[PDB]
Amino acid sequence: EIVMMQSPGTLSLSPGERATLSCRASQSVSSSYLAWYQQKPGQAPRLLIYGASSRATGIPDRFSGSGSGTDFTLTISRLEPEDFAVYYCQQYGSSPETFGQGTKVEIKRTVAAPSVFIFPPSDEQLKSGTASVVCLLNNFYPREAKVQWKVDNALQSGNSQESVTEQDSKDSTYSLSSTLTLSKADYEKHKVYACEVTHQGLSSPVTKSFNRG
Amino acid sequence: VQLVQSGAEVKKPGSSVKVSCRASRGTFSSYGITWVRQAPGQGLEWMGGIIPIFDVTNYAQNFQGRVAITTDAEMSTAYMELRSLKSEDSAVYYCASDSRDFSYYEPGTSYSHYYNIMDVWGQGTTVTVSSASTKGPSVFPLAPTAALGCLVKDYFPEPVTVSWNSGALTSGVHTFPAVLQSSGLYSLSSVVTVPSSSLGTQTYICNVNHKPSNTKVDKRVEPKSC
Amino acid sequence: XNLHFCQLRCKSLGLLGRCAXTYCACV
Amino acid sequence: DADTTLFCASDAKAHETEVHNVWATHACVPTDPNPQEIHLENVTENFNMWKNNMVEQMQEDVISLWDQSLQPCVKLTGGSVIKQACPKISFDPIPIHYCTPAGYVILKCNDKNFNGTGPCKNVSSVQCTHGIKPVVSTQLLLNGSLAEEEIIIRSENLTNNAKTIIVHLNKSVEINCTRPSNGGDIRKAYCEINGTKWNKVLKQVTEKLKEHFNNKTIIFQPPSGGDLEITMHSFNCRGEFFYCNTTQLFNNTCITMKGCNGTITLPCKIKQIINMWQGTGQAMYAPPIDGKINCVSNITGILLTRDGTSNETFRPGGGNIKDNWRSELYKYKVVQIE
Ligand SMILES: *[C@@H]1O[C@H](CO)[C@@H](O)[C@H](O)[C@H]1NC(C)=O
Ligand SMILES: *[C@@H]1O[C@H](CO)[C@@H](O)[C@H](O)[C@H]1NC(C)=O
Ligand SMILES: *[C@@H]1O[C@H](CO)[C@@H](O)[C@H](O)[C@H]1NC(C)=O
Ligand SMILES: *[C@@H]1O[C@H](CO)[C@@H](O)[C@H](O)[C@H]1NC(C)=O
Ligand SMILES: *[C@@H]1O[C@H](CO)[C@@H](O)[C@H](O)[C@H]1NC(C)=O
Ligand SMILES: *[C@@H]1O[C@H](CO)[C@@H](O)[C@H](O)[C@H]1NC(C)=O
Ligand SMILES: *[C@@H]1O[C@H](CO)[C@@H](O)[C@H](O)[C@H]1NC(C)=O
Ligand SMILES: *[C@@H]1O[C@H](CO)[C@@H](O)[C@H](O)[C@H]1NC(C)=O
Ligand SMILES: *[C@@H]1O[C@H](CO)[C@@H](O)[C@H](O)[C@H]1NC(C)=O
Repeated sequence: EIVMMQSPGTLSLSPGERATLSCRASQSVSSSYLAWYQQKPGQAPRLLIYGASSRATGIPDRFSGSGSGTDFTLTISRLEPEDFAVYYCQQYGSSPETFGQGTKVEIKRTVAAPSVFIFPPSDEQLKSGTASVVCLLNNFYPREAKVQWKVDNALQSGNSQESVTEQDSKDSTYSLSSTLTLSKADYEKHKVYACEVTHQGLSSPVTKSFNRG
Repeated sequence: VQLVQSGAEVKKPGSSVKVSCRASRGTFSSYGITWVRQAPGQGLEWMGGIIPIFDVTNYAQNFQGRVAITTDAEMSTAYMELRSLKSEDSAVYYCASDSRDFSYYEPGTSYSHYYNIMDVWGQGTTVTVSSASTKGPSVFPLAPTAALGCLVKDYFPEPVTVSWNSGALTSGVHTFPAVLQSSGLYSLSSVVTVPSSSLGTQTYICNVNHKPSNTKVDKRVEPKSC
Repeated sequence: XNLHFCQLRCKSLGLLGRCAXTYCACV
Repeated sequence: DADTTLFCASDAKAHETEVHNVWATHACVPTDPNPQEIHLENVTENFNMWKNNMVEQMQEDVISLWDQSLQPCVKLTGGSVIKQACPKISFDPIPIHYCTPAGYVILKCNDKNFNGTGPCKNVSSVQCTHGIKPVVSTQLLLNGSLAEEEIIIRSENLTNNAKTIIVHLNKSVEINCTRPSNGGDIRKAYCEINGTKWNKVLKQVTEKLKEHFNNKTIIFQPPSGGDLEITMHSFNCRGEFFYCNTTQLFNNTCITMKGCNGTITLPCKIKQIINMWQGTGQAMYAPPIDGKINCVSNITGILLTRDGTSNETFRPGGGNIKDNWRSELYKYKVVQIE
């Protein structure tokens, strides 16, 4: 098959500026057969470019597509608020018609710090099966941020689930929430609970905590 | 002209699903169809497609031997059967055909591009392969500028719709995506920030709504702790 | 026609392949 | 008798963008003014519609008309997959006369019931011929000329079942094929044929085929399978390729008094991926244009094949486009005065 490595994974720009995405092919492609897609996380993808250079039906003129052989490029003259999304390239000359990995056109804004809060389990919840500790990271740019839960200075591994919001439309920042899953016989026998955030907008690691009760 | 998908189907491990793709007008005669999927939090994944100039139908090595693309007699509706389902096949299945089909003649565009260009896309057939059944969610409050939220836990299937104080609080509201758990159920948390001086005059309620299991919970989140 | 393919086709139906000019015929 | 350069003899206008006129100018030339037709006295000339090089001259020549004006977007010969241009064209065949050069004249069989191979009594001699519309089609022969006394059966070798049999009718039956406007698959079209007129002709044909097969039985079945071009009525209607299902035309059910009579509407479709009648290969064209597409043709012939005790089953055939021209050049022949 033909591996299609796009670059980069995330393209941080502000509206009005020029965006240039690159789709490189592991082997050569029949230059006349490469297509570009766009998926705004929420609906279905759609065509922007076919044949490496031919625009799809009804796409604005700001979308320029070019390239040949193994070196392809999707060019945007000026970004608009309806263009910050994921972009894909596809060779469809010699099957299998493989896809790329993706490229997120992100809003640059500036660097911001995580508004971090922690939540102890509900009194309504502990009456039932489990305890669930929650750690809220709010209004922070950029995208990458890591969390490691700790209980009594123990490095908990394999007990959490995470999820992030799509870029806030108004403020262009994210929000993250990890959740530690504990049975109550493992929650009442300890005491200290703390989530640890490590971000570049922070000069050093940050911690919020509580004691049981 | 747009393509009509099959409905969202919940299947069991070891079963076989067949997605439909009906076209409103015309046929798939000249450029054909192509099937694509997207796993949760992943990229696109080429399945197969009909190429009617060569009279061939091909798939990939990940899906060959257990994936078959068919059509009607006049190629107005095409199908995709996936024998032997697995949690790895839990994804959204798409459908793409060419717009140069029907439409008319464009002065205008190139018709010596015989490969399907895939510009008319489907609605999306969300397919969930699980061994679990319809369970109602539990709404536990995340009690405490200040930050508060509701915690929707253990439900099946997606989706649930959370909205605060009867659609009157949307400023700073974050509705997080669901996370499939070890149990096989779903959960998500809806949170929001407020002014700290409001935790003592304004009551905040979240209404969780799950329609598979006719559930409606308007929880009241309140502060105070030790 | 392409006779080889013509004959290849008409045996799908269980018939023999005949060139009818530049086209394929089955009996 | 001889075999010479029989030049294309036109009747075209040097200012029409219609493709049959923009090709006659280059290959054909003006027609003979007052064409000769003196009745040869006490003459017996042997003809063979299956050997007259006028067929070869035309087939080799009509190919040029399609290469010049009907370029497909993509050609798919063996191996190479060539591409070029697809300009939509104005298409309506115009007649082509085949005059002979000096030293040779055309003998024209004026018999009414001559079948194609043998002697003609009323032999005349002419310079040009009557106009020949270069209509490429299968199963049914369109916009030709009718027989003059009875329906005539023409076959190079009746026993050789693989040979196509030509039926020349003595009364026409119009066929009106139309791709309607918004009144919706733009690739979908239909043809109307008068059932009353047609079945009366089929009955006459059914009665005629008895005389050639020892007064036995007749059955008209649909083709077995294979390429659509021969299993369906294929023809070009104003730059558009039509394929029409003729199951209702060859229906043994309607050759006593039953539910015939009514109009016969054939489900047709417009193919872009068609098989080439030039040679081996397939081509691809563009989707149709806006508006109405109309073709009121005249079924002047039928191309039939045989399967070959009693019953004799027939099938709508064709395919060999040489036999299309043999339905119009059967009454002509080239000799030599020097
Ligand atoms: C055509 O007429 C000739 C007359 O000499 C006859 O021998 C021949 O069998 C006829 N062929 C057909 C097909 O009727
Ligand atoms: C010979 O054919 C011509 C065709 O126009 C016809 O008018 C003429 O009557 C025929 N000859 C005889 C002697 O009948
Ligand atoms: C056509 O020829 C057939 C014999 O083949 C005859 O029965 C019929 O009357 C003729 N009709 C006309 C209009 O010449
Ligand atoms: C017609 O074909 C048969 C074999 O099917 C052959 O024997 C015969 O010679 C052919 N007819 C003529 C006139 O050659
Ligand atoms: C042929 O059919 C079309 C569409 O039904 C119609 O407009 C036209 O008048 C018809 N022509 C004749 C001669 O009946
Ligand atoms: C078909 O032809 C018959 C006789 O030729 C005629 O009576 C009838 O009116 C025709 N049908 C139509 C629809 O005109
Ligand atoms: C013609 O119509 C009949 C109706 O039963 C159908 O079975 C057949 O497939 C059609 N022919 C073609 C070539 O599709
Ligand atoms: C044959 O004729 C009958 C009688 O009208 C009709 O119902 C049927 O549809 C026809 N079938 C075909 C294949 O033409
Ligand atoms: C037959 O002749 C009519 C009248 O000139 C024309 O409109 C029609 O296009 C022709 N049909 C074909 C198939 O050439």
